[PDB]
Amino acid sequence: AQELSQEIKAFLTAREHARCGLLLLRSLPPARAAVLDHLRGVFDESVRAHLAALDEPGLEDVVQEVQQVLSEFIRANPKAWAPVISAWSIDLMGQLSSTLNELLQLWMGCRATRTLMDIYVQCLSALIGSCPDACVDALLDTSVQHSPHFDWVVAHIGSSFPGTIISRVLSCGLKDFCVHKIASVVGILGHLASRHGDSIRRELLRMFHDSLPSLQATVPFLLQLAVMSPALLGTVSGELVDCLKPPAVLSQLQQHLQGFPREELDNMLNLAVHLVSQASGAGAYRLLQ
Amino acid sequence: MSDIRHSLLRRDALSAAKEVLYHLDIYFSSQLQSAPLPIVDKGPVELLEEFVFQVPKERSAQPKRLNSLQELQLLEIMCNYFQEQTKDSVRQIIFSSLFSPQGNKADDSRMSLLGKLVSMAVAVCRIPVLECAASWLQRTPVVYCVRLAKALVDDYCCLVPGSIQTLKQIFSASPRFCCQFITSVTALYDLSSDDLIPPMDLLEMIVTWIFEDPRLILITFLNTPIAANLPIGFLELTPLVGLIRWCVKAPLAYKRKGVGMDRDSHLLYSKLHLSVLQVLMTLQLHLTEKNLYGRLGLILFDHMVPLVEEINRLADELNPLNASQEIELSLDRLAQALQVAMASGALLCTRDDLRTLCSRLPHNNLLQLVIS
Repeated sequence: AQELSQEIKAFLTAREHARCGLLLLRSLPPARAAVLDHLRGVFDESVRAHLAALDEPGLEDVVQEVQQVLSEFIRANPKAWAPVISAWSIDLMGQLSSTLNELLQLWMGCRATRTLMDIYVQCLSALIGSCPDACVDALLDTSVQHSPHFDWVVAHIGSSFPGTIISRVLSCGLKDFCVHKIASVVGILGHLASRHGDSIRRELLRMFHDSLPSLQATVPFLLQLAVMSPALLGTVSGELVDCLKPPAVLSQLQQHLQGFPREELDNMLNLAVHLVSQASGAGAYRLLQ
Repeated sequence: MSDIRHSLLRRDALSAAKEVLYHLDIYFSSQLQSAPLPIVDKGPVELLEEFVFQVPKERSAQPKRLNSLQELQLLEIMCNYFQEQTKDSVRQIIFSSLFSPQGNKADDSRMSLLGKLVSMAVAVCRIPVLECAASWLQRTPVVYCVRLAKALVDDYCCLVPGSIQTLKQIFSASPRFCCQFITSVTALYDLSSDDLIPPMDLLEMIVTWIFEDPRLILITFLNTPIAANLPIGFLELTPLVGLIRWCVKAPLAYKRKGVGMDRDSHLLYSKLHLSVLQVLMTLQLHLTEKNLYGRLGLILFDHMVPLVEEINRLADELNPLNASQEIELSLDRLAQALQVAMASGALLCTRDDLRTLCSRLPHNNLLQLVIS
């Protein structure tokens, strides 16, 4: 009891202070957040200690030790540790980003940022099998306030895990489109296009079919996405003709379009004109036929 | 009271809370020196809400919020004050004024603070804080006692692996707090759902606590003047009902829900049932010594009716799943508990009452023998 009290007092009143915080994390539950908050001060300085080093050293061991402690804590009980640590880490990445390939290379160059993405990766990989939403939401939610300085974590995660990140990104983009960030969505989708065009095309096609206030705006949202990002319309024009080919699909498209006023139908027509004008890579002859 | 609020509005949140605690100390000491029964005025409650729990009284005023670090400073200062407070009456009254429910939006925050403070009391072994928490649990409605028990179980059973040992070391420090914590835990984990099975480490530590000193559960009953009418909506005087519910509903709940861990749970529940039966037999002497034999029943029939209904519902649900052995074990445990309680006078009821109550239960030889 007395030693724990002395540890608490010494912690509350950098390497030694952080080790005191880690011991309290391992021993005294109620102080966790405070230690976590202190750990935030450990990380931010490091990034500065990195950034100034780019402009022109004993805390990297602290970051490594915190990483081992967090990894052990997740491996002991992922269901109880992964959400909290993931949310705290995502808040960390958001704040140090506020305070795509070039930015990715710049930020994975820092040891602290790499460790942050690593603990997020292990937390989600622990929570993919049961319930990754608490992680993904913690990502997606944070992505609201830190765009466009945030996007590259989302890009890295989608590169590592496309099947859920792509769908969630499309859903949140559609939500924003209905409400009103869409530029950030375009940027990340273009970034992951070069390696996951198949999955992006598949998800876009499934959303398009499922649509056939959120469900009415899917087609205009898709057209706006294609007009913003050449990569996606290049990825999808390979099977756009096969997608519009069946008569039932075209009839459903007409029926859905009948619900908008003529000003909106004119805009929908004009969007297709820009796509078929500045989009086709190889299916232009088949499309025009 | 208006002058102090203006001065505290100019200070930082931690210093404001510390000055609030110091002024409460002075005010309650003066009131107890002047009167034997102090009256908790609205002033201290509003002051605690505004400056300790940080509930803004003015809509347009930005609330100064303690960070987790400053809140840990507050917890440390609060624990130090409780340890340094010599007079027990002032300590208990200030604990009540700090943590008595008020029915407002602040209570939740208060709960969190209490749900943390008691946790800190477990870590550094502050006996006065544990005694005050036990008294609060005794004098608080069950809805907040369950919340505090859930918070403590989360900190010491599900979050840190191996920290439960510390809570176990509480047994030799504050037995009253241990009994109240067991009562609140039994009120919390009723085994009605798969998420309400008590934690395995918590179950083991409870079983060890009861087996080491069976009288622990009766400590409150042995140290409280028993009124003619127990208040409705509060924790029971003795958690014997919770232990009966646990022991009888464990087989059905586990069947509804790892083979070795299930065997360990079965052995632990059998040990707990034996300990509870022994407590029931020993209860007769304590009841006779207090001139309460045949007059006060620590186990209520109105509390056994929902238990029997739940047993019948669980048996009906689990019958297609070939759960005959679990149903038989549950019925045997219930019959043993009923027989021992009736023999020791813990349950005040007639045999016709048991005939009416257990008529809907599946046939059991031991249950029929007890009934007849």
